[PDB]
Amino acid sequence: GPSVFLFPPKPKDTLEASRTPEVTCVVVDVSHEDPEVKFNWYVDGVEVHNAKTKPREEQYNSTYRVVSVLTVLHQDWLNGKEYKCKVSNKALPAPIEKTISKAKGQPREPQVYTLPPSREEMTKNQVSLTCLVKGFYPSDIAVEWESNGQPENNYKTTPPVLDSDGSFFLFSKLTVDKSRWQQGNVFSCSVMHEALHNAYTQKSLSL
Amino acid sequence: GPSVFLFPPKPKDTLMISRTPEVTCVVVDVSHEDPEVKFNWYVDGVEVHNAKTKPREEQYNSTYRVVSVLTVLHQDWLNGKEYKCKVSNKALPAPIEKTISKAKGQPREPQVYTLPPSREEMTKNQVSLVCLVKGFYPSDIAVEWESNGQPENNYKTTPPVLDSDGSFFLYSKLTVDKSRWQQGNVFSCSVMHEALHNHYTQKSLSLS
Amino acid sequence: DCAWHLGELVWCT
Ligand SMILES: *[C@@H]1O[C@H](CO[C@@H]2O[C@@H](C)[C@@H](O)[C@@H](O)[C@@H]2O)[C@@H](O[C@@H]2O[C@H](CO)[C@@H](O[C@@H]3O[C@H](CO[C@H]4O[C@H](CO)[C@@H](O)[C@H](O)[C@@H]4O[C@@H]4O[C@H](CO)[C@@H](O[C@@H]5O[C@H](CO)[C@H](O)[C@H](O)[C@H]5O)[C@H](O)[C@H]4NC(C)=O)[C@@H](O)[C@H](O[C@H]4O[C@H](CO)[C@@H](O)[C@H](O)[C@@H]4O)[C@@H]3O)[C@H](O)[C@H]2NC(C)=O)[C@H](O)[C@H]1NC(C)=O
Ligand SMILES: *[C@@H]1O[C@H](CO[C@@H]2O[C@@H](C)[C@@H](O)[C@@H](O)[C@@H]2O)[C@@H](O[C@@H]2O[C@H](CO)[C@@H](O[C@@H]3O[C@H](CO[C@H]4O[C@H](CO)[C@@H](O)[C@H](O)[C@@H]4O[C@@H]4O[C@H](CO)[C@@H](O[C@@H]5O[C@H](CO)[C@H](O)[C@H](O)[C@H]5O)[C@H](O)[C@H]4NC(C)=O)[C@@H](O)[C@H](O[C@H]4O[C@H](CO)[C@@H](O)[C@H](O)[C@@H]4O)[C@@H]3O)[C@H](O)[C@H]2NC(C)=O)[C@H](O)[C@H]1NC(C)=O
Repeated sequence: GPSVFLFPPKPKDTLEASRTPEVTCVVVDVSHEDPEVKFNWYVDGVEVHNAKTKPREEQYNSTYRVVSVLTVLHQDWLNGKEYKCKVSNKALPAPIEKTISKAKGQPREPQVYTLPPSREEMTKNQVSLTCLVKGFYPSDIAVEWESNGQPENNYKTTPPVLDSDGSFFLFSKLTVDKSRWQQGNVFSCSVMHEALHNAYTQKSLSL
Repeated sequence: GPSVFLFPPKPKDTLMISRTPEVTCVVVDVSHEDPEVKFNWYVDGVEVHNAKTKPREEQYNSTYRVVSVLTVLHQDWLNGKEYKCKVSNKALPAPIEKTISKAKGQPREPQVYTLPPSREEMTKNQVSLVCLVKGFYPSDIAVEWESNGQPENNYKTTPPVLDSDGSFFLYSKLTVDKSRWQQGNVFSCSVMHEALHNHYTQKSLSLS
Repeated sequence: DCAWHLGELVWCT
């Protein structure tokens, strides 16, 4: 029968007072003969009734994809509330329950260190600006770059890696034309994480 | 029924002439009633005969794990030759075939740069020495750290990330006591990759 | 030339 997957809100969504985070219960392998899915949401065991169902979607492999989306308050998610989706369907011997929440454990504030390009890199067309984000828990994080109030797009960020002290670290690499670096421009690594002051910090880097 | 999983050599074994690279055909869910597995091995379509079957291992879920191991040459693997394992078993209406090889694509030399701790990290009990490895293809690589002829084991390395030019980069971070850094000690980043001169480079790093 | 790693032979061209 059907199979259920429950997805956390996006980290940036949980971290910006302006954006709207949501938990998302996806149900795949729903048949044509019985497309009807019942959803029951619970929040720390207490049933809630404000979830909304997405448009049903044909998958063209004989199955529908049925999605229920529940909105969550920033505080609630961050405070570690547990969210439960109970899916019932006539092709299930018994209702399927899944549960998600933020990772448990003392949250820890990341230290953000920007690192200039190596001397040896200085005879290349482009150079690498590095943002070391270390010592954060949990691993939910968002990293970005800007310069002179404008967004800087040409970067890549590693996935969080578990460190020897049980916190995480990552690196983010911004690539710029050598000229832009030598000419004294300031570039910034911006980091959003729950344990930062105002869920946000910025570190700058320049020749 | 039985299932087959085929694994490449360890990057390091393909890269160090003094080691022995091998591909490994692992067959799981072998029934008690028909434990006999046949292995046929092919290198670029041509059957080779020098594989050895590892000792049978009983699995606590009432099935057997059977493994055949094929040794290979450093250059054959690095030349991108294709290795095929073929598994026959009575509980298997048709023989299962699996193929692996090195990722196809022009190999590119990694560029290796070391980066001293931020002046802002200098307040802490421990400091991060960073080794950035970029512009490498394929993604098969070894990164290690050392000082004074001895391995430094207190490091972590990121998984390889595909960069927008089609190559890969990673970072490796070694964590040392601040004092050890102040004490003038020289630390080295060792990288092994097929497209380096002699498959090896080393970059060093010290307080200035 | 030859490269070595912690005393162990890596490769020689
Ligand atoms: C019929 O087809 C469907 C659809 O498949 C697609 O179409 C077909 C025709 C083909 O072309 C396929 O190639 C297409 O995928 C099949 O449905 C698939 O079934 C799989 C299970 O059988 C299921 O696998 C599980 O996937 C998990 C990851 O799901 C992610 O990532 C995939 C791609 O990586 C993506 O396609 C999924 O949609 C899903 O994407 C996430 O969606 C959530 C919800 O939208 C996003 O989060 C929200 O984002 C919004 C803003 O957009 C907002 O911020 C919200 O706040 C937030 O909630 C999120 O961003 C998306 N992420 C990504 C990366 O895209 C795996 O993790 C999981 O593995 C785990 O579980 C297993 C245990 O059972 C373990 O093996 C494993 O270790 C893990 O623990 C599963 O493998 C596919 O997701 C599913 N695909 C889709 C599209 O639903 C169907 O199976 C098939 N049926 C038949 C009979 O053939
Ligand atoms: C009955 O039980 C058995 C055994 O169960 C084990 O014991 C029980 C008690 C539990 O703890 C289990 O978790 C244990 O596994 C079951 O067998 C399992 O079946 C799985 C599926 O049927 C299968 O999953 C597949 O694994 C691939 C990765 O396998 C790695 O990693 C896992 C864990 O990380 C490890 O368990 C495996 O052994 C294997 O490890 C590698 O072995 C190779 C070969 O030895 C190593 O390579 C060599 O290394 C040597 C030196 O060691 C030398 O360097 C050589 O040069 C080199 O060749 C390699 O280094 C090892 N790696 C690691 C990390 O250790 C997955 O990739 C794969 O996923 C893929 O396929 C899926 C689609 O089919 C996709 O989801 C996915 O995208 C991928 O494409 C599979 O998930 C398990 O491997 C297997 N376990 C074992 C031990 O074989 C059996 O299923 C069960 N039967 C029943 C009926 O219940």
